[PDB]
Amino acid sequence: PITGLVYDQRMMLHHNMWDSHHPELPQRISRIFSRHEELRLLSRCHRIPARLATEEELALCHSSKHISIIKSSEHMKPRDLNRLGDEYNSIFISNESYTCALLAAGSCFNSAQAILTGQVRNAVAIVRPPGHHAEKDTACGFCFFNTAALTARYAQSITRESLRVLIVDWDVHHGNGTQHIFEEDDSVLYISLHRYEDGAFFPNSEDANYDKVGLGKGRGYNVNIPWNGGKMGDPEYMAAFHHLVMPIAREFAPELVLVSAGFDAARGDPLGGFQVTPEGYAHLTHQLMSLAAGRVLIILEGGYNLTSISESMSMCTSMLLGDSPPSLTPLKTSATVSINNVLRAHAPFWSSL
Ligand SMILES: O=C(CCCCC[SeH])Nc1ccccc1
Ligand SMILES: [K+]
Ligand SMILES: [K+]
Ligand SMILES: [Zn+2]
Repeated sequence: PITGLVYDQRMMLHHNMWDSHHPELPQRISRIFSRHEELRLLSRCHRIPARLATEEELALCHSSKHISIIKSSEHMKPRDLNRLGDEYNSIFISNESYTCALLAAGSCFNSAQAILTGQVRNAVAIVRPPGHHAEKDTACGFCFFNTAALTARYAQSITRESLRVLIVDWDVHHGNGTQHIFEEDDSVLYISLHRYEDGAFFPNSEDANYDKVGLGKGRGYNVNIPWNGGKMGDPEYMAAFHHLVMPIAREFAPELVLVSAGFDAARGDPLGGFQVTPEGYAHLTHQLMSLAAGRVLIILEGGYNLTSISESMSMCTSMLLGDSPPSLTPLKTSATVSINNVLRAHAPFWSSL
């Protein structure tokens, strides 16, 4: 068994020139990488090369219009970069942004290809900027192209149209773009746990509520697990995996598992307010590894506490490498309510619930 790892310093070039302390920092990926070195996890992995996604690969999920406007920013003046960035919800743009978003998608394509052709069994991708908020026609929430959605489609392009792909999004924010891209799709199962607060939490839409189960052929194939009422942690996430995520994934029988692995639900995160521990992310990784013959790709998304996200993603890689999971309580009342609301809403589609 070989675990793959992809990381390219060039993805650090994406930067906010008006606010050097914006939390989507270049140092997010370099701090994670260094800790993988310090923990001797990088030497245990097979290094997968990064590459630029092609426009034809970007068109798998994104419209020509959206690609060409993000593309045009590569040659923009700072005034135009500021104006363009302000046109979106929570976006900053620099001249290198487009390039880095291409590298983040291509790095994951290469990783999914390594998994699917048997070169590695599983893989971890330390990439930025994130993508789960990116729609087919819009950039949003620090995301430009939806790296996880593109990798699902890329994976099917190099295998077959009907490849079954499970995207688990344990980023603290709802992946609105991933849900929308696959909302009418029964070949890609989307499962998102996320702080909701009746829509008061970013991305601030009721599309994230438990009653959004998909559309058309895709009904049943979108599972939203929204949290209400303050800090959640390991017990809430483990119970959601026990009653929901893992029963549904087993009935779905994914052939490939992609993890939209934001770490902004970890303690110390200012954009999450949760307390999921590094040991908890290790158990979520371990449980997902029981699916799809272990074919798991962990794609970095959010996560803004440099220490918490380096510790957390290190724990996940260690689980992929096969290390014994570490030792790891009553749920808050609203978490019980959230879980049973998802349970009742998806009972029609998943008989094992
Ligand atoms: O939280 C965000 C964006 C964070 C997205 C997580 C990307 Se994974 N933006 C905001 C907008 C208005 C007021 C307060 C915050
Ligand atoms: K999520
Ligand atoms: K779906
Ligand atoms: Zn997030």
